[PDB]
Amino acid sequence: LEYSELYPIQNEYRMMQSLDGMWKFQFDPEEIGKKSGWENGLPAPVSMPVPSSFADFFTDHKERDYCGDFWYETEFYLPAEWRNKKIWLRFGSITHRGTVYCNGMEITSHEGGFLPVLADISTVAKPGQVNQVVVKINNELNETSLPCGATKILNNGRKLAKPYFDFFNYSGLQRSVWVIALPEESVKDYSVDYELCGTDALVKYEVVTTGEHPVIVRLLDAEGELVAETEGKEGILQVANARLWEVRNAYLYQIVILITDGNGVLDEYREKIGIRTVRIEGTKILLNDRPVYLKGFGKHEDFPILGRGFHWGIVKRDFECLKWTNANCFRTSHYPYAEEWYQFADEEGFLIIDEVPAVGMMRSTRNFVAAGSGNYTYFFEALTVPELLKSHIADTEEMITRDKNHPSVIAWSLFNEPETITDYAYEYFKEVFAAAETYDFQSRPMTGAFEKNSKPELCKCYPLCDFICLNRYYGWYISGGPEIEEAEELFRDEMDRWKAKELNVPFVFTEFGTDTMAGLHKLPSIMWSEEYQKEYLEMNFRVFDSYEFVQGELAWNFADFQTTEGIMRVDGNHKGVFTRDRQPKAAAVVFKDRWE
Amino acid sequence: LEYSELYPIQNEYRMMQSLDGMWKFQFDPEEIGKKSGWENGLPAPVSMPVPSSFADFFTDHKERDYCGDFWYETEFYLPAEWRNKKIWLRFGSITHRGTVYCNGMEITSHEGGFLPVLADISTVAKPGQVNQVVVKINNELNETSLPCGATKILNNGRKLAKPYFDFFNYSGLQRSVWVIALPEESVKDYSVDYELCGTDALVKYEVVTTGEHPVIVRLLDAEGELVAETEGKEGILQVANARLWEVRNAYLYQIVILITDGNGVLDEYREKIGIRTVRIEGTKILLNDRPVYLKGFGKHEDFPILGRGFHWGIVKRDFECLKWTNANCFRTSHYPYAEEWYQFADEEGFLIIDEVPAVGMMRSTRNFVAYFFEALTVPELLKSHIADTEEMITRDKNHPSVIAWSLFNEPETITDYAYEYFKEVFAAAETYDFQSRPMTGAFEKNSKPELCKCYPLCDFICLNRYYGWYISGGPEIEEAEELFRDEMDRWKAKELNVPFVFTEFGTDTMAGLHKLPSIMWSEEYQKEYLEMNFRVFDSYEFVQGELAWNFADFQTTEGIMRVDGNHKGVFTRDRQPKAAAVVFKDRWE
Ligand SMILES: O=C(O)[C@H]1CNC[C@@H](O)[C@@H]1O
Ligand SMILES: O=C(O)[C@H]1CNC[C@@H](O)[C@@H]1O
Repeated sequence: LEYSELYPIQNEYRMMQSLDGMWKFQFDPEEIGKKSGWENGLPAPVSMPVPSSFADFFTDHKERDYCGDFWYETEFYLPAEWRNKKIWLRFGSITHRGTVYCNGMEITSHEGGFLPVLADISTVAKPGQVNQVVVKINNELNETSLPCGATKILNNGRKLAKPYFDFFNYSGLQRSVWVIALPEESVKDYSVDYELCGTDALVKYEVVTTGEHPVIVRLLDAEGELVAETEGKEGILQVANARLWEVRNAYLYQIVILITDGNGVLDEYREKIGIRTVRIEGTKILLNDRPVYLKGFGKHEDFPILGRGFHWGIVKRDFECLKWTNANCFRTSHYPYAEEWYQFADEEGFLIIDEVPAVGMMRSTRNFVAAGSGNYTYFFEALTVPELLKSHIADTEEMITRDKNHPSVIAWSLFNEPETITDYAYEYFKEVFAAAETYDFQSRPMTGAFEKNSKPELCKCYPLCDFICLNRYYGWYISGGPEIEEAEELFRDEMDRWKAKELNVPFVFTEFGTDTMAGLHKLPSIMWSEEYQKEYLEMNFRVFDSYEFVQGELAWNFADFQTTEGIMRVDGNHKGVFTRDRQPKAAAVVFKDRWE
Repeated sequence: LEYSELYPIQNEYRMMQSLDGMWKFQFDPEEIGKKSGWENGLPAPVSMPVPSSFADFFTDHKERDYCGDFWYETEFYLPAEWRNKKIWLRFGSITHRGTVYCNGMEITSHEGGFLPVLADISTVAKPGQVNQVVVKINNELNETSLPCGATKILNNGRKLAKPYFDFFNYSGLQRSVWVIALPEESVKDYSVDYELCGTDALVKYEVVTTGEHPVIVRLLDAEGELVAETEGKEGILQVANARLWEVRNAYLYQIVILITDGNGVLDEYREKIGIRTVRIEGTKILLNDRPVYLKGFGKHEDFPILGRGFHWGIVKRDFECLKWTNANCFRTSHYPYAEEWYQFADEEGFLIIDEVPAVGMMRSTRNFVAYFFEALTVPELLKSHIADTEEMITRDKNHPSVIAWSLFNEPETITDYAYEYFKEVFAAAETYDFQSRPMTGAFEKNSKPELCKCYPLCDFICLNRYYGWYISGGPEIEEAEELFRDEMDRWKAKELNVPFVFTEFGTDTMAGLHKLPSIMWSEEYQKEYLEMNFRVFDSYEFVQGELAWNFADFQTTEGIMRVDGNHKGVFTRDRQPKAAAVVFKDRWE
């Protein structure tokens, strides 16, 4: 990467100033902004909170559902004392793609809506003056970038996003924005990897800087005491009597990376890390050499009004709920979350399966969204797939570079419900997995979540995985309700087929659930009732517990969340175990009791 | 005040750095923190978001309902360049009262949970180093500070807040926290007042600085062009062809206040202001010399999970909803809101009645929960009330949106004791408001026209009435209407020649509860109740505003009369319209 993914810090060498607040915002349905000079200021803006998704503020459909180009603008005073620094705009994300301007000048563009965008404004920044940032953003969906979908043009020319995925197309500036100042020679990246040696541990590391001066690396314990120190851009820190980062029992050291010229220090980067190992051994997931059974949820970045907008309050409530259920794990379904989620998981000892936004790659869904009105003959995969692969690999590189040093991150999920039953899909995913392994200094477990279409007899992609994640809805989409006994039979039949393959890898259920409307009670239960959610879960548990190789269960979903409206979604997806405002349905206690 | 209320800005002379984020937090049930060195760091903290109310994060009752002392801590790196600036911690608020420590040193304490707390850390700050802030906060309720209530001790020593007010006792660090740097000689306060002269306007001003150097004041238009400039700490800016700030049609100038040393500038303060006048003339409320009828709501700072935690997203959605209803006004029931609400109202052309947290001043409700103004604690309560009033007015006076001060909500007013008490509050408010804009308060039904001693203090009279809810509801709604008209006929007979505004009326309404014929609590009854109230309002010429209770469902103390908070919202807590929202939209159009 031609920029650093490192989270920004404030110290003697590095400065940061938040640009969060009310920005100026303007929709550009006619796509006239750039030729009209909007990069120098929006002509008729409204106010827009940052961070937030824009959609749910408005009271009219066309603004909520807006699809196309739209622009953000703000101004900030740059301290004069930042003069002799490399000055960057850092967006937590720009959803889905955008071009950043500063003081009227084009700085950078980015594709991918869920990872940081770094824009080097050093050459146009005006220290000791007010500066301007303008961002052109686009939220259309296509088949050459993630997540996948289509864009429909309505009779009036109005665009409408048509996802191939089951979540609302929230977009905008959904995460915090900073302007930061770095030393001219700085720490750009580092990687740690761990080895356990009895009571001791080794922290292997690499550091990438933007210069040639010597590097010193120190490790401090949770009290700030020096426990190890070495020199060089590559090395090993030896930690006596190491306090390991444990599941639901975190311990964090602080790594301190210094660039020196002998006379003094040029840069200092510090970050909390946790000494822990993760590996797959047969059907076991080993954390610090001991098996762990994953218990938790797929989540979303989703909350009323804010949409995917980041807020520490959502983090705090969600973790309190997670702990109350006795969970130990979540998957970042279906995109990398704001960095703060991982920082907090590190502190709380939660395990994370970190997922790239490779969702929407199922052919039947694509075809369905094309058949709506209307198309049944024209598709061009041969042309788009190579471009999609490039985008997928780029997002993977960005995710892993951003997240690798979190002790919480124990696995990469490289897809959710793609086509996997052709040799072509194998060749596609082989490249993604190869890239992931190359970018991950730890070479930690890699996986993806498979839809039921990936039958054990047909799937060509599970051998790429270190463990296999299954999304299954036996008792919801398949043989629901009065047919639930048949659902259980079908589920056991499938798992018997997996069993007979004797793959000797762990299986984790990454999704299972039922839409459940809080307050819908029925005796006997019906699909959509709270009681049916409980019974469905009990049936699933009986199945899970029948197979030795099943080593985790992440329910879909932690909480009800927003989707595109339609005949199958009653104000979003109601498969939450909690409501959207984070309160438990009856099924939450079922998990609490089982996971205790 | 021995600190500035001015909103922090970043320029050549002034710096600011946000301390928002995850803070360290610890409950102190045994009240031993200050005995045990907690001001130097909390011994066993958990993480707590700031800004937010703490209560709704937790999954256990005792943490949610915690009442007593509790502590916050964070660390921040102070840029070396801030050396020899006056360095302050600025808390948007500390709810309800607290003591601020920095680097282990006690800095200041504050009583009052809804206005800024400024702590001068100049003498203990360590530029170019990590610094520490620790805050001891207390959220108990008493009868000597606002808002009023009691604190109960359960047989195991556990405290429980017992409000005399109908909102949940949210507390903590509910607004953003900044550390800021100011010049040694700085602009501490300023005030503007307006006069309309045909197509022109005068902006009268006063500036208070911390030194003796000359001051220059400039006024820029919305494009940044200079339209007026004058010298002196007191003066008049003459604006040719002034673009007035109008209801639902704002225009904002920027005032620029410079302290000069002859060849250089020592400080610069800038803020957006709007040229507008407000006055009460007979039974009319005049905005820029034209009558305006107030249409809108009482609100709260209240949202799921965050509690009273400030977020611009809540502001944006709420204003979009307000505009969709064709409202023009809200009251900051029952405490000053985060400053950002007023900044936004200024931009959107909304009118605000700014209310100090003088709620819970009732003897009935006090006596039940636990002669209010006859209690020996009263002299102390008065001091607290006046202090909060001074702070509110000093903070908010320069917002064009703020057109009135509400100095109480539902106190006792029917004795001479109450009159003497409020006379002092109103006199103080008048001294603090450079504009002398209208002062009022919201009266409960117990303040009968024959008995109330306090309405004469008010420039206009605000009534909270629940004829058709607490009085003769449901099958008795026709009786309710008669009783309402009887009361209003009694007010009319006084011939006071002042405007009346209804600052509350509403019905608890469960979203989705439908009934034909309607019942109390149904969406249909909310509509019928409102229609009845409108008929009454429209029968009296002197009624010049209606602010419904409430904009949105909001959190209260648990109890047999509150079904997950107060459901008198016209919108749900997540800001979606009940059937009644359309009724307001159509009427207010
Ligand atoms: O249909 C569902 O509820 C789920 C199916 N698997 C993918 C999820 O994104 C989706 O939400
Ligand atoms: O009872 C009610 O609904 C209201 C009565 N007047 C005061 C409000 O705070 C309260 O919420």
